[PDB]
Amino acid sequence: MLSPKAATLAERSAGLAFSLYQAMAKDQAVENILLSPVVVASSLGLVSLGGKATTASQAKAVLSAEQLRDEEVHAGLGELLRSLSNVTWKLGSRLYGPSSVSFAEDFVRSSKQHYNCEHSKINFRDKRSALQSINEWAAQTTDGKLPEVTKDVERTDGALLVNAMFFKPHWDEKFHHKMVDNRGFMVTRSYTVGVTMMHRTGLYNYYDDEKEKLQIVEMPLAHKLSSLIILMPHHVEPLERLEKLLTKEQLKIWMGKMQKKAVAISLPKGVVEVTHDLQKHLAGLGLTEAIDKNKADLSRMSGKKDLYLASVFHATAFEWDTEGNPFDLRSPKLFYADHPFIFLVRDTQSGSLLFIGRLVRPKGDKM
Amino acid sequence: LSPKAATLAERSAGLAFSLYQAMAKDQAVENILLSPVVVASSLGLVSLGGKATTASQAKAVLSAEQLRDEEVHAGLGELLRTWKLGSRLYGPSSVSFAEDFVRSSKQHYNCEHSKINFRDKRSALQSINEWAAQTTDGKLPEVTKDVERTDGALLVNAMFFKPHWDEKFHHKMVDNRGFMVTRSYTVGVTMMHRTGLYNYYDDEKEKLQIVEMPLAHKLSSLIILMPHHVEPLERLEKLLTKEQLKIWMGKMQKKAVAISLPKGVVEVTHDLQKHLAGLGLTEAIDKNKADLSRMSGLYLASVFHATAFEWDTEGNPELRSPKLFYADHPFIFLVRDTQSGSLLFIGRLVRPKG
Amino acid sequence: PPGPPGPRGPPGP
Amino acid sequence: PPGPPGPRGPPGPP
Amino acid sequence: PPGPPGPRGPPGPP
Repeated sequence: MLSPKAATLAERSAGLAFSLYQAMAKDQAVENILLSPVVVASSLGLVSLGGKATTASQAKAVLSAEQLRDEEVHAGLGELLRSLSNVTWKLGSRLYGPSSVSFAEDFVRSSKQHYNCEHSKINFRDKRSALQSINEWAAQTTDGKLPEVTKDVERTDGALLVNAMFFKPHWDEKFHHKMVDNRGFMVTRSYTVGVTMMHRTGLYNYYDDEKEKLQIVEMPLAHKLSSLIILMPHHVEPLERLEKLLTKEQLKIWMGKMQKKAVAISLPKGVVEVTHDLQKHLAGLGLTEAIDKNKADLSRMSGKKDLYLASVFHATAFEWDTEGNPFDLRSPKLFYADHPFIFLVRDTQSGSLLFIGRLVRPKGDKM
Repeated sequence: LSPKAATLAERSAGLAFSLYQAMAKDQAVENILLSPVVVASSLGLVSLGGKATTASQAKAVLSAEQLRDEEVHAGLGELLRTWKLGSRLYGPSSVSFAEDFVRSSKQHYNCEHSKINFRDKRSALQSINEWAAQTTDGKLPEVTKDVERTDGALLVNAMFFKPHWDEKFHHKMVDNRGFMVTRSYTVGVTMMHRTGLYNYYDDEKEKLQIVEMPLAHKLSSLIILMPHHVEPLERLEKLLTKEQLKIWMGKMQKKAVAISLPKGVVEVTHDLQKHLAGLGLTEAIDKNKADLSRMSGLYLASVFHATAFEWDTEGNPELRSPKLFYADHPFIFLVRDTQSGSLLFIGRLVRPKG
Repeated sequence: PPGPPGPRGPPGP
Repeated sequence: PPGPPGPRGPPGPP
Repeated sequence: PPGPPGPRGPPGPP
């Protein structure tokens, strides 16, 4: 049960996550999307904690938390971050600064206390060794599930905020370990990728919108504490059309229209690795001073105005596996996920969004 | 297997492509079902029962001119010897078959003989049909609805063939699907489905797929040629030669293929009379020119080649994302002996029953 | 065992 | 027993 | 237990 501070911050983080998803979905250079609302919000919390004046106030504004006290934002976000880990879930946050920088004692202490932030000095001039450190740190944090964050560090002079995550939804009703085979995933009508798919038939909350040509299914996670919801068009098409319909309000309508039905769910099985550099997307949402070398004031992090935010790495290894609770119809409806789909992970009690994303292109070879 | 049989086998199969093509060109013809060995045995019977040009043309259509009569009959006899086959020669009541021919035609061709009166056309059709139904145990209950030539000899071949897969289809992997005869005409059919490792080749340039389906104990194989989408078979038939088949076979590789096929009995009756004359058997067919004096008394009126071909699930009791071989449109098929390469069958399915 | 493949899609416009 | 049929194939090209 | 659903059907004609 979320405290009042954490409940409003959860609702604010979700609003932001929808806005970020929508911004990123407009970007033609974005394929798969994986966003943890609380982790995104905690990035804004660190900028506010390490910033002064407009650099810090814009971070609170992007999170729609400008009318909240700094203490309320740090405590609220701390409580939400801890609620994410209360077995499989793995999170790490690390601030990388150039070797020519020194992090302030007060910021190190409080960023550790509220955000579990780690701090490291890195020689960005030696590109291979810098990538090696970041990817090895990300790899250990996720126990090898996320072995690489980025293939390039384009700028030697700024701060690098890195969030490395591993999430594996645990079904309330597990898929049978042998109900796995090779199928073709249609990325487009003309491009098919060889994938492994897992299959299960059960009683699931379902709704087939014949008007908007889409299907929505709810998959409860272990002990019905959370649920994974999947939105998919009837046939292969780009997600842009469905994304126009995707709002907090339209989701509520769909959820209410859902009913328990026999559904044969077929899903791609494997680890989806996504790394976003949210720096530009957060800038587009109002975080302008923090990313500008000539304007940024991150003097609480480093003692002076030598630092600006170069990148905000939100990196996730999301695993679709058969594993779930050892629990467990004549003519089921098919939910055959062999084409791009949208998914959300929602806490049942609070309604808090753990994840929002989309699978447009899984791993594998072209067939 | 023996030198004579193997040498006669290539000839019977050379005639298979020749006859299939001539029939494929005929616009009245829909489905095709031909047994090359059975067709060849009919030419052997004409050579056995004929004299001079009537018999020399029979050997010529068989490309067996330079072979001794004994080699032809022994070679075909061995080749010929689920599969139900019956061969019977019907002659008018005014005729009498010679003892020597009856003995030899039985020894080489397992040929049967009967006298028939066309005075009652219904009773004559009744005799032929009943004989065919018993030969095939009811699988082929009717041969023809009319006998256009009543003054000559009627060679009648009645057959039942059911390929038994080396890897059976599941008895419940059967459902109702639409078979596209054309882009505008669809017939309700029953289809059987199976996924397994099959020799396969997809010719992206000629827009066709070829699959090899081994029959029980890999003694023979059923090969299916089909275009990518619904289109008349005329285009593929131009490509269908003994040589192009070898190229396709060599280009094939074992792949995961989900094969979907129409399930049911395909009944086809061909009158080979005009087609064999088109291939060179002109004298035997002509009342005024035919010399069948070795049978005694006249001319070859018809050569009925009637077949009930059954596509069933039955057969002998991981894989990558399979390629689909969805046979819901016209296709060509061949049944080939693995050892010899001899053709047991050549045909096409353009319009099933439903 | 896996079920049969689905029916053929509709023709193009 | 065998599973249900798969989903309908994609529409043909224009 | 019942098998998994079959694969997607073939594309329609052009």
